Amino acid sequence: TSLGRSIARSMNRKFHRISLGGVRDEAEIRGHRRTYIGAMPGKLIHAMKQVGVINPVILLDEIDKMSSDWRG
Amino acid sequence: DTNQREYYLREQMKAIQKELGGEDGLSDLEALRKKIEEVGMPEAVKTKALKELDRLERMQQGSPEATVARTY
Amino acid sequence: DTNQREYYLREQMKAIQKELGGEDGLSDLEALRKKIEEVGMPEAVKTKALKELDRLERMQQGSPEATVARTY
Amino acid sequence: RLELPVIPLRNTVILPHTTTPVDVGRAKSKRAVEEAMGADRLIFLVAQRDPEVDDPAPDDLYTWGVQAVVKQAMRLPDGTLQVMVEARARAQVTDYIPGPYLRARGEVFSEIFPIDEAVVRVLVEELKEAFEKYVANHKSLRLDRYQLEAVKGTSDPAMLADTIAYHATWTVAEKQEILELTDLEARLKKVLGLLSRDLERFELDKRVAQRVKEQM
Amino acid sequence: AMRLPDGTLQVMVEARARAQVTDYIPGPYLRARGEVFSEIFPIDEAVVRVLVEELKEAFEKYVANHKSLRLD
Repeated sequence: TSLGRSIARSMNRKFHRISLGGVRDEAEIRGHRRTYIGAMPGKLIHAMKQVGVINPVILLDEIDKMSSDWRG
Repeated sequence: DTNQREYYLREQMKAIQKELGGEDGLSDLEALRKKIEEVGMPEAVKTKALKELDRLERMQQGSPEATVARTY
Repeated sequence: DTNQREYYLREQMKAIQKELGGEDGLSDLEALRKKIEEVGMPEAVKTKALKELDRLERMQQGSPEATVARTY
Repeated sequence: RLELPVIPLRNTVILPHTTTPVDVGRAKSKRAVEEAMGADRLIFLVAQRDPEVDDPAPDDLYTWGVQAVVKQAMRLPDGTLQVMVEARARAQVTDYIPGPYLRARGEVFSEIFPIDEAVVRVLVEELKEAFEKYVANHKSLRLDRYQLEAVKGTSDPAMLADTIAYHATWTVAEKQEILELTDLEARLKKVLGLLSRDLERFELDKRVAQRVKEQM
Repeated sequence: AMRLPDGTLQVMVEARARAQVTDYIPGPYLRARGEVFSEIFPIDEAVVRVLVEELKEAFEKYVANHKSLRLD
């Protein structure tokens, strides 16, 4: 995970890290519909708003620890 | 005369407020309309956004449906 | 002097805003607006908090939407 | 110099150089009031500050003040005592005690030299016309005008400005902040800006009255 | 002159016509020859005359925003 920030500093891109360890909610990737009360988009659209550029470097960290079979 | 004074005062209030938001470019819905054609964006998404803004401009403000559409 | 004229205007809105239906308090949303510019805080999260405050300010209170945006 | 008892007031501040009958109706300043009118025609003055004290503390008075040599021998015996103030300069305190009595040693309260008379006379004409458009809206905000339109050309322009200045019913704050200086040009032109902003806010309320009428 | 104890021990003179210094003997201290007395006049007064006329009509323009010392 040091190479993520080193590569993004090297190519003069923006950078944003999403930590996926232990996440087991499907609505963290997508969102909820805007019918529900506190609904808002997922992590990806949120990261793209934080970066502000169509072209970032996203580090999806520890992708083999995505838990399954609780809600989905 | 208490009720008439209370109504009169409410209109004093909203009179200063439309002074404090009566500029040609002040209507934040006008500013939102300009921001829609400034940024981006693809054509179908732009059509959907303009229909959603036209639906928003007819509602009464502060109602919950207007809040859902404005944050979208 | 232009700000003086403006702040008088909204002093008058203070007067009628108070007396138009009784005074709940110094307007605890204004207490939040004071407290946001006291504690800390980093610049990006201060921008996010002020946008969230202005969103809470123009919706009708007692909404189930508003009781989430106040607790946040 | 010259330690003598000071005369404090409540909120309606009275001024140097300013011919004013002042019904001082206090409760626990009358010791200094009686001794000062019986003490060879000399009075010092400040007012006090908000939520105030009847018993005049050393937590009351303010910074620059006024040598007010007394112009009339007239006590009205009901507790509401009347006096004339008419000064020559301003004043301050050096030594003191929690009063009454209110002791005020003084110092050389350094004045300024007036040299300009040309931008001053343009300011005299602008300031008289600015008061004449001031008082018009401030008739409605309670002012009369025959006690000033007689003395339009007082040889001191600053005393004409004092006579305007007690009759310009703005705050405690501007009265003391402009009471607490040593000039006439920059001081009284910012006074003129106060006159203009008051007229412009009154006309702004005229615009909003039109807005309410039409929307109803 | 006038000798004061506050570090000021002055002198008072009056000038007629300036000069140069020929060749020094450098100091502290100094002894220095000067050349001749110079109060040299304009020759063919038209150029300096137009300069006087413009400098006068612009000293009318100069002094108006130079009244800040409160001079009559």
